Amino acid sequence: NDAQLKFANDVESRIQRRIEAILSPIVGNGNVHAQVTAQLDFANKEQTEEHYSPNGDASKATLRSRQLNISEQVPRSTQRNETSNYEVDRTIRHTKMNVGDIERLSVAVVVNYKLPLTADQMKQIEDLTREAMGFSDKRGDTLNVVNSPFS
Amino acid sequence: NDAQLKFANDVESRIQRRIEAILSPIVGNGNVHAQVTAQLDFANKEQTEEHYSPNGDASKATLRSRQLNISEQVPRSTQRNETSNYEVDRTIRHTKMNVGDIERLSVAVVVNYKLPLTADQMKQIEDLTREAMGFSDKRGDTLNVVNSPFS
Amino acid sequence: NDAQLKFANDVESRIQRRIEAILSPIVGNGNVHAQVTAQLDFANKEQTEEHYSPNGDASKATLRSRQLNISEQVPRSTQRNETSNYEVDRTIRHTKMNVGDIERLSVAVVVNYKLPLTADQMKQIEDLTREAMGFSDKRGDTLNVVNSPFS
Amino acid sequence: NDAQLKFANDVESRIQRRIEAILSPIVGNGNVHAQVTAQLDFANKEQTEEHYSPNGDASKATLRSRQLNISEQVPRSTQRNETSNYEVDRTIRHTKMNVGDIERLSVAVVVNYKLPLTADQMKQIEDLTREAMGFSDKRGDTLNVVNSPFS
Amino acid sequence: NDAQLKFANDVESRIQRRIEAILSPIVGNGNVHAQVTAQLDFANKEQTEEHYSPNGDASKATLRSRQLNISEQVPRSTQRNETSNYEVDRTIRHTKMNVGDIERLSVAVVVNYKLPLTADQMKQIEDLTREAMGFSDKRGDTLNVVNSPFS
Repeated sequence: NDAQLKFANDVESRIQRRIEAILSPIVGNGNVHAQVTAQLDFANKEQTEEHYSPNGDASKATLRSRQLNISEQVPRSTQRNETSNYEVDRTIRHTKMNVGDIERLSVAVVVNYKLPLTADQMKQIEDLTREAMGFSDKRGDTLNVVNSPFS
Repeated sequence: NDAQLKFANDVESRIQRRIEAILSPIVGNGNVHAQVTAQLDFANKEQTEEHYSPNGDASKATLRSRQLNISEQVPRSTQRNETSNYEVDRTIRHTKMNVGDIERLSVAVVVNYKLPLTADQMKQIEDLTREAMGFSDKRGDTLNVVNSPFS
Repeated sequence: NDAQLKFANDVESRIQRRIEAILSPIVGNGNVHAQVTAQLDFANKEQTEEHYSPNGDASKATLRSRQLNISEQVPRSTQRNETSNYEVDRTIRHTKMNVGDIERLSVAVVVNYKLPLTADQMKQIEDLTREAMGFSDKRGDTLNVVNSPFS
Repeated sequence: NDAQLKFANDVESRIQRRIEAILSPIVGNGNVHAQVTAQLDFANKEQTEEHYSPNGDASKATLRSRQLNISEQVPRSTQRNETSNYEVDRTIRHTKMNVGDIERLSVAVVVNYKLPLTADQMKQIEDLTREAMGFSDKRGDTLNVVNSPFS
Repeated sequence: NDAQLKFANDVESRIQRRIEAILSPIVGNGNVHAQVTAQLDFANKEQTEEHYSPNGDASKATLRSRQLNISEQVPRSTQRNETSNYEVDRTIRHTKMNVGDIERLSVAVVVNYKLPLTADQMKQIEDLTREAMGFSDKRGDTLNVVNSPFS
């Protein structure tokens, strides 16, 4: 039950090593630190969709029987019985979702001075980090990069 | 049953080490302390949703039979029997939620003086810490950072 | 059956060590004492919700059959039988709540003099302690901090 | 359960080696770095489509029986019973999807200076990298190439 | 489960060796590099079509019985019962698709200078590579050839 903590530390070490080894070429070998807080999903979570295609349209129905009596007298006392049996296009996914996905990432990046870095270089550094995390606004990952003199 | 206390201490040690090793570059090697109080959920908690898609709309129903008699005399003594059988798109999630999530985080950060730190630096330090915890206003995590001379 | 007393003493020792090691940087190494009285819930307490989604709205019902006869003569002696069978979205949580939660916390904090401490420093010390306990007005935790010369 | 992390590191090492060994001819042996963040799908995920071809059109139906009584008196009290049985063209795919696909790729490319590289060379380098990843806007792969002097 | 990565590397090595050993005669023994990113389909995927030929046309039906009563009185109170039984031409394919097809190819080709190569030679080199991959716009294979001085 501490294996989960070891595992999340492994994931954060991977992404942290990645950001450091991708941004070390630009800023310097030791002028950058990153600590990534990965919240991981450890819920066992199956799922079983079962979709059917709507066969409401008679031009894409698929009958198997059709017993269609049409009486008609003429006091136009008509009639129209109409049985049917259809066949249905049925998809059945049976997912057994993963134990250990990343629900969300949080990355904090500090980059040393040189003199404050230029704004364009800051934008492109943010973009590199955004690609190195695997940033996904779907998961709501949040990245914060700052430049401030070290000590 | 003390394994839970050891486990929560492990989680708080991880997040505390994280905040210290992310903010140590800026403020100094020992000019920051953080103690994180993690309340963890240890309830066994399964769950079994079972959703069905509304097949009220005849254009997305999926019949399997339809026995549709329509008598009509003319004293317009009509009639319209209409049996049906449908087929339904049925999802079945079976979650077995995790034992040891973080229900909420509480972080207290103290940062040493230098002379009181500037307000902009304080904002950016708060943001770094907010990313290092994995701050989520969903869980109602609460962070409090203060700057005050040590002893 | 004394394991419960050992356990509650463990929890109070953790939170007390936490408050002491978070406020020791500010006030001094030995100018603060805290004794935390944790009332813990040791009741075995399961739970089994079982929610259903209201399928009163015909636009989100999910039929499985519908046998809908509509006779009508004209003395407008009408009729409308209307059977139905529905399918229902059914969630089933099966919680087995924890044995050893904290029902409530009570923290008493004494901080030594220096000359009485300033009021702003007192507010921020109260806030640090409030975060270090894991204060939750939901549990009705109560914190009382006082400054008064030691002996 | 760490085999997944080893596996994803393997995939990223393959694609990173590929980009480096395809762009090393142009920019130089060590004037390029690439770190590829591959998010992999590890869900067990079966699937069973079952399509039927619409036999609504009588010119492409395939009867097996047809009991077609047509009474007619002349007060033109006609009648037309018409049973049927059809046969249906039924496809049955049974996929057992892969464990370890790439849901998405993220590539960050840094290329050293020479003097900033020309824009046309930058476009063609981006295109080479786009082919070396196996870029697919279907998966939403994201590539970011930048040129900036190393250190 | 790493056998898939070894296998895809094998396929890419085959196609890369092929492009190199087909274009080496023209451009030179070492004036060309190619790295081919093959995305392979590893899904188990069966399939079972079952087609029937439409026997709607009476001139290509194939009866097995036909019980065809035709009463007729003359008040022309006619009648025409007409049973039938047909026989149907039924094809049954049972595919068990391959594990390891190439869903898509991506080829990046770099060719050294000599002075930039002529445009006609570039077109014919692109065509040779297009044949050496086994280019198929059905799979959406993508090829990108560029000429740029090496280093």
